[PDB]
Amino acid sequence: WTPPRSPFNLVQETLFHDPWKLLIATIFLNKTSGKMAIPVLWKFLEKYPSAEVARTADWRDVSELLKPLGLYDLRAKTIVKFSDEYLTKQWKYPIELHGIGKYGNDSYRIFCVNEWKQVHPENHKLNKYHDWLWENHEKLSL
DNA sequence: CCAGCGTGCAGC
DNA sequence: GCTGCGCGCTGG
Ligand SMILES: [Mg+2]
Repeated sequence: WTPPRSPFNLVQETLFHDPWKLLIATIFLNKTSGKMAIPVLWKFLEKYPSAEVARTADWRDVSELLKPLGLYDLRAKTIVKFSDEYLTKQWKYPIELHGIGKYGNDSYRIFCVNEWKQVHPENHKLNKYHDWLWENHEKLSL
C-alpha cells in the first residue's frame, strides 16, 4: 500500500514509510501551520532520528528546538512520552498512545496502513485528501 | 497595527 | 462538555 500524492500536498504523503516520523509530524502540526512546522521538523529529526533516541531526550532541550512553533513545553513532553510508549507499550492503533488523538490516528490509518476506506476524518486537510481519494481511487488503480 | 489562525490533545 | 497550552504568520 502506497498512499498516492495529492494536489493538496499533505506532508503525510512523504512520511508514510516511517510511522513514528509520520506521527511526530501530526504532533508538530497540532494547531501549527505546516509552513512553520515542517522546516523545524527536519531539524528535529536530524537530531532525533528515531523513537529510540527521542525517548531518552531531555524534554527541555526538545522544547528549545520547538520554541518558535508555540506549545513548546507541552509538545516536547508529549514527544518524549509518546516515543517511549511507541516502543515499549503494546498497541494496535497509535490513538492508544499518549499525545495521539483522532487526527493522528486517522492519518496513520490512511497513510501507514490500508484502512482509508474505513476512516471518517474530522480534520479539514485530511478530509480534502480523503474525499479526493474516494473520487479518484479508480483512476489511480486502487 | 493587531485579532484571529494554523492538518490537536490531554486533563479536567 | 471546557480550558491551557503558544509561537510566528496572516491580512484587513
Ligand atoms: Mg492517545
